[PDB]
Amino acid sequence: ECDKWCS
Amino acid sequence: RITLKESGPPLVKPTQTLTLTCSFSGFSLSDFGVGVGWIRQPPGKALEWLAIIYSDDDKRYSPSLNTRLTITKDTSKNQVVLVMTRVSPVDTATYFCAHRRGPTTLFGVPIARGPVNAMDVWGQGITVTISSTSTKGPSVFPLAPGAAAALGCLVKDYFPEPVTVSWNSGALTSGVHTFPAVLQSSGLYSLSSVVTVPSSSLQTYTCNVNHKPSNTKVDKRVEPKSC
Amino acid sequence: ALQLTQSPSSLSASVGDRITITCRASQGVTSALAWYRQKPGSPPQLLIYDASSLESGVPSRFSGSGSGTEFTLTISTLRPEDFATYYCQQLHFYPHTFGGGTRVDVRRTVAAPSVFIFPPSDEQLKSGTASVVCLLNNFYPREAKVQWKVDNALQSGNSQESVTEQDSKDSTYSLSSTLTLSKADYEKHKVYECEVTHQGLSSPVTKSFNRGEC
Repeated sequence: ECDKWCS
Repeated sequence: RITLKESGPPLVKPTQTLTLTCSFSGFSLSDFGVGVGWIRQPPGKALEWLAIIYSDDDKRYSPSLNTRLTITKDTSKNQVVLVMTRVSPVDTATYFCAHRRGPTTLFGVPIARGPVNAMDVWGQGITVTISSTSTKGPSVFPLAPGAAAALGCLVKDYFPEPVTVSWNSGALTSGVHTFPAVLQSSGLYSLSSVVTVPSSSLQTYTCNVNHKPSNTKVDKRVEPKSC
Repeated sequence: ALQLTQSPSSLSASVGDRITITCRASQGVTSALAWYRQKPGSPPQLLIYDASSLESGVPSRFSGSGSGTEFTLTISTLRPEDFATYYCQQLHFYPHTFGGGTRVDVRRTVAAPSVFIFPPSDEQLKSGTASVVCLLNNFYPREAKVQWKVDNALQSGNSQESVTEQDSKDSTYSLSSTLTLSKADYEKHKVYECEVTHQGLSSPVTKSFNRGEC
């Protein structure tokens, strides 16, 4: 899944 | 100044549980978006990511090791603990913990996330060996033969590291190559130490081997066989 | 999962050169990529974060560029402390992958290894084990391939090797490979051979002996 700081 | 340091057992036996502690200073795991991760490095191999934990307590693990890892934090003690269960020999590696910055804030408002893209400060690393071996001294055997000749000593089946080898009580240094030990499937180490000399010097050659852990010193004179 | 491939895996250079290491990702990682330099015996040190930002306190000769799936680190004027292994790390997707690393070592003229094969000592044999060691001495570049053959059978899974660190005077490497067999198996064969492939050798060189021959 995407890293914590995605979006 | 941020500093981190790993601590735990240097030796662990297969099937056992390994608990590693990262104690740090210079930041708090209560600071905004900060993370502390763990990375390992088997001897001679590449870095391998293991897990990370953030100050808001989100945790993430390597999918390959997920079932054996638990990471936790103790904010008031400035420590992060990583517990690995059921270790086996392939888990022998140097284990590092590292700091990960949280986004930069301006008047407590996140304005830059670029600084989170790296683990910026690392601990020195802690070496962990997984073997069921008990302390044991090496058996030393001779290795006997541009027109250079080679000879050496095979320092076999000892535990744990390290062992020291010199030639002619320290007087022979040129042409000496003492290789890094390999951990055999048996759980014991083994290494060779060789020396190259003009095919004429065949002068005497004796390797001085010393395994402090087991109180085993051996001097083995090596020559070109054939009586 | 996501793959990060570094190129080249190994690279030779001299003080003052400009080198560039590249890292390619199997899926786009935006700008979430970091470069590190790791010297022997030390932890990795952050050079570049977020694909191109220079980490504080890191010398300006280091530079990083790229985004998406292709990144590059270039050191404009190599200094002695840069002989080391470099790694890239992706932080866009979990797990936060590392590349395989690229070793940067002191360039010197190609040198083929001097190869030697050592039979097991009678002393070891009495304990029931047989170690056959092969030595590849002072060669360059680092990559070398050792293949053990016993009575022409290709050996596999029964040898281990280790390589010294680049010599500070020679710039060459040496490699030791140990073939291990029970005394019994040892006794069931005659020709023990160590086959060596290396860039400095026109074709593979083989060093061997016949067991028990006196």
